[PDB]
Amino acid sequence: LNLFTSTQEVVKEALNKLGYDEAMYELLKEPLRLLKVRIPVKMDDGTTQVFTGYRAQHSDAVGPTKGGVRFHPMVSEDEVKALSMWMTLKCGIVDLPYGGGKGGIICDPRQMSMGELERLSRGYVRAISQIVGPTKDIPGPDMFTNAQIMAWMMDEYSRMDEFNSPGFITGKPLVLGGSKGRDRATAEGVTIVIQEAAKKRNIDIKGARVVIQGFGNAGSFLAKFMSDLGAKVIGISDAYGALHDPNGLDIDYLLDRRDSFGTVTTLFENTITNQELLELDCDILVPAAIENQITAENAHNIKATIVVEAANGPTTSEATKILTERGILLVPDVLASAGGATVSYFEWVQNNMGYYWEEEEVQEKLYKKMYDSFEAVYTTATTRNIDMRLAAYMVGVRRTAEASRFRGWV
Amino acid sequence: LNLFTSTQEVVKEALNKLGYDEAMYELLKEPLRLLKVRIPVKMDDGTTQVFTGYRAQHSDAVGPTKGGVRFHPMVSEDEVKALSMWMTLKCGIVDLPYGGGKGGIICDPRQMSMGELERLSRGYVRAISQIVGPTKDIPGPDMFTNAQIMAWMMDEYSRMDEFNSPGFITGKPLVLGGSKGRDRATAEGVTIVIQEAAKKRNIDIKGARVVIQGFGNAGSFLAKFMSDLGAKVIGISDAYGALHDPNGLDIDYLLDRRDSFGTVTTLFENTITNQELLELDCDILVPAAIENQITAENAHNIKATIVVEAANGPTTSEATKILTERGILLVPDVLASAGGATVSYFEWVQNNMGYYWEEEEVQEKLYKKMYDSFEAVYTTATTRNIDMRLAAYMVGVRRTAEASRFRGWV
Amino acid sequence: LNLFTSTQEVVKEALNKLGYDEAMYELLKEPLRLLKVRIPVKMDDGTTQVFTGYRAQHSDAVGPTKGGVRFHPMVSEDEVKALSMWMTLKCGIVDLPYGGGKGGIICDPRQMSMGELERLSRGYVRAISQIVGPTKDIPGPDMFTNAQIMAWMMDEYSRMDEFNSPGFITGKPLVLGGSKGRDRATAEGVTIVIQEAAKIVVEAANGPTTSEATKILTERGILLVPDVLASAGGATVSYFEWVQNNMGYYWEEEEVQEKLYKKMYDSFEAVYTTATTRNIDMRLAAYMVGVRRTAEASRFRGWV
Ligand SMILES: NC(=O)c1ccc[n+]([C@@H]2O[C@H](COP(=O)([O-])OP(=O)(O)OC[C@H]3O[C@@H](n4cnc5c(N)ncnc54)[C@H](O)[C@@H]3O)[C@@H](O)[C@H]2O)c1
Ligand SMILES: NC(=O)c1ccc[n+]([C@@H]2O[C@H](COP(=O)([O-])OP(=O)(O)OC[C@H]3O[C@@H](n4cnc5c(N)ncnc54)[C@H](O)[C@@H]3O)[C@@H](O)[C@H]2O)c1
Repeated sequence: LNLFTSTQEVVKEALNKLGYDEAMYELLKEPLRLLKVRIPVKMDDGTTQVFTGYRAQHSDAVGPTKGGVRFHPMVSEDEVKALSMWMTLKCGIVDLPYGGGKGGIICDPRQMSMGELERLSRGYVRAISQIVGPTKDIPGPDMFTNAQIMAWMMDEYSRMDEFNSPGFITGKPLVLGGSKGRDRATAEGVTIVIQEAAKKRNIDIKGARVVIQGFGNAGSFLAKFMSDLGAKVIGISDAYGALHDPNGLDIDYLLDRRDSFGTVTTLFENTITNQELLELDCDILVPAAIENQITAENAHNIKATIVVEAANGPTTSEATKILTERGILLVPDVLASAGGATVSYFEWVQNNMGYYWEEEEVQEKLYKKMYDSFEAVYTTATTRNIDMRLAAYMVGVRRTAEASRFRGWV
Repeated sequence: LNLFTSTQEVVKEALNKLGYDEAMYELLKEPLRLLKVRIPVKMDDGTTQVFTGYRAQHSDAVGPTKGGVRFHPMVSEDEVKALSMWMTLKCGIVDLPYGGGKGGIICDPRQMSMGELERLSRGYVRAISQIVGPTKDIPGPDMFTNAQIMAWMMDEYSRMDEFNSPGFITGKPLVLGGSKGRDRATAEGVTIVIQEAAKKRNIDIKGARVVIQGFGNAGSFLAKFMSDLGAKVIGISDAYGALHDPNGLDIDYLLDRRDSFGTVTTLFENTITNQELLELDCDILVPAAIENQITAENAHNIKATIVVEAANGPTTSEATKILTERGILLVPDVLASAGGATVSYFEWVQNNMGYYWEEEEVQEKLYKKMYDSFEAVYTTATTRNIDMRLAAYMVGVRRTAEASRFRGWV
Repeated sequence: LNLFTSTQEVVKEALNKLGYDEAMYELLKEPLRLLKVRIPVKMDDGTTQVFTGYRAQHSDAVGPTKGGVRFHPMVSEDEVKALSMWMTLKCGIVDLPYGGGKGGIICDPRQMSMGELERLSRGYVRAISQIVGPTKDIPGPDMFTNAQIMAWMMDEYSRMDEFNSPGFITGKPLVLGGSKGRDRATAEGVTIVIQEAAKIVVEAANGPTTSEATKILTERGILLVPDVLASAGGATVSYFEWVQNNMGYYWEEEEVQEKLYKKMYDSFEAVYTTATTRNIDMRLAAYMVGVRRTAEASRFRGWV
């Protein structure tokens, strides 16, 4: 179950199918740089608490590295190293001039005050500033970090520099150089990939039977988005149960009666199980709940033409192979959710020029990137007769392998 | 700064204006009981996790205490204490035979399965059963809890009793003794207070000018209600702007353009600002969005005869003094939102009798309870020449202080 | 033939058409608790006779259980089990906060004296008291039991409690907390399903139609009102006696009548709807409305 060694296997199988040699795996199986730091913080009670921080930079062969920072009690070195590698793949799937980066601090932010989080954000930037910046390694928001933390981190970096460096970090508030169209960008990308998968199977959304798992932020918005496309949303589900209407659920009713924590099954008596919801006959199954939802146990039972992953990691390895050889078009999470990294990149470009796009322009620019990435992965999947996940990994890693070779590193 | 100490300040000022001694505040400033439990739960991986739970019972002078149980990572002992005191004030305002209670468990329900939450729910009932029950302390839903969690807790308690105790806990499924007429109880309650405030100012609702700020859950509901009663809803808003039509905005058409975050403004961009929305001349202004919308800078320029808080804290203290000085009838949020507690109470009564009311009967009784509360707070404010928020507080504490004296506790 | 297996298949068909799976039938096909007792009674000639008694509590997922007590030479464990399950269904149809219960003593009341019957009635309450009472299991009259039997069992329970618990047992005399409108109740129930049948065959509560005759009558577009629905006035007024006992407040015949009509009204439009929207006979639609609430409760509470 170890993430990092599992991530290495992803890189190894993709470099190996691309035809690169053992030397190339050895170069890419670990970050080029990993910086571990100890950040003293003056806490609100006057004691100094010392926090462990990490910043991984996987490969900068293609450009500066990119990836967010998370504040979690369970952050580890192996976690940060693995996710920096996943960032490399995410950037390449959508063709950014970026290698993968990642940072983490071991702390419980929910147990710290405003002033403590700011002082820890500043001390983090102080601790790593020698290897980061607009041209080296660009952090961004992640678990338990948000625009205010990006704003403190930017101010600290810019004071050290003696000038404004908004391109240091992405996810900034608008007034600090943030990018319009940033909040919806991941979900909008799932919307493009859904509509692009539908064309590949010549499935008209209007009247198509679609079931989505989950009814929180991702699931609310995806059930509403397909209901307004005229599609029939015959199933939605909760942590507590699921709903099924062969004629299509009244999404606007559920939407109205849901509570602020993504639950709505609870109001209802007639209720079906999540496991039965996944096995419903439908055109588009969209898992938007949680991981390991389609497994070797139900992979032969799901009868959807298209499965777009909105949750992270909802299909297991053996289930992915079972789905592809049943003809099902599986769009992997690492492609479906690439809208967030793409708009991070747009923010950094705006900071480089000093000129800022309108929302309609970011959307236009965001749409083509997704439309183009989907086609790159789909074409690699079908040309090489592989599942779209491995094809996505291959598209994800090949720029870094090509650049590493050209620059003389292998 | 802090909610508990801020809640202590509210109880102190109310008891002071009612005329009690310093002893009465010494009795009421902290809950009579506070139970902190540790709950071990078997997790799905087989390990054991030990969770922290709290149950606060503010004052049982008037009857058993009443209040919900929240499952949140940010639950704290001071928060549970302070909210129990708020439940006393609520139960007082609407004249229930209850005192204030509340619970909380420090967990992240988002990282827990359905089985983990059930076992935690049963372990919490087990851990506090000695001091709660139909006649002692009656819990209910709150943040991250729901009718399924109430069903589990009611089952655990009944198992412990060796007989069915539906009145232990409210928010139950109907098949386990919950109340009809519950789902929109809080929103119906604001609707009653708006109409009753309107008749005080001798305003015909059937042609009145209504401005609502916010267009999510509450704003969308209030707007359709006012639209139906014949009111002209001349303004609505969301986070991105506001719409204005002097003759009525056509709510049914707007409720169809909603995007699942409760946004409608982006589609028009012949839009007015939130600031201007709030100062439009009208009869009934209803801030049903965020907080601190009516402030010292705002309040001199609001033009509504009546302001009904349908969100928590949208009017500041400075602003509250001003609207009272300008002769605007302000309905505080602690009063306008009391319908959820009222219908909680009706579920408990029906449990006591073993007899259950139709939707219509629950509605009739809810109206009379909300009218009587509005009338009681209006008479305290008008008789003492004070603002309605301080009057609401005073009605809310009055019964507990009168009962505490009568039973000899002070 | 055997009432019990016959009733198990009734539950089985209704559960399966409502969509639950086998585990709900496994929970609901036998009672959660069945208590068999031996009651020593002193007879008039100074001898001791020992009697067998049963109490069946089918399911309390919805609330305390409810059903009558019969004194009969042919009382049997299977009869008592099966009849408590019919109580679940009768309560479900009128939408009562009750599960099904039933009890019986194997005895010949006609060959017993008044004194003997009282000493038996008391020994029954003492035998089963640990699992009965106004919040757990509420008995009542049935074959060869009546108000006087109920008064003796109520008095024995109260004595054991050290306080009056009228809510223990229904069919009590008025002066002991019984309900007005009771003697008419079951008859009025039929009188009311007849009247809503207007907007037509109404059964006589024993079980007078065979499986195939209900198939022929329904396929001929003739409306049928099953026994388990039309007889439900008795269970309804029973519930009203309990609620009045819970309050300590007692209604006039007029009000007991208004509330009985409303209940039989809704119970007819629930079975009628269920037969029209699913194109089934009303008897099967009645078993479904009867077992529905108990099924959903067992599911919410975590039992299956
Ligand atoms: N916009 C996107 O598509 C997007 C972006 C980022 C992440 N995600 C992923 O989507 C998933 C949900 O994200 P979110 O913001 O909607 O979360 P959320 O917490 O707001 O909503 C989660 C939903 O999943 C349900 N759920 C939880 N456990 C479940 C279970 N075992 N079975 C079924 N349903 C269950 C919850 O009850 C709720 O309805 C996560 O895996 C996350 O990584 C999606
Ligand atoms: N999850 C939590 O921690 C949490 C916290 C507070 C409340 N809640 C719950 O959330 C629900 C809130 O109901 P609601 O009716 O407020 O719905 P909502 O939050 O779904 O929508 C609120 C509306 O206000 C709008 N809005 C936001 N900022 C605005 C601004 N500055 N000016 C004008 N409009 C603005 C939103 O766009 C939307 O139209 C309640 O159930 C409440 O108990 C949850």
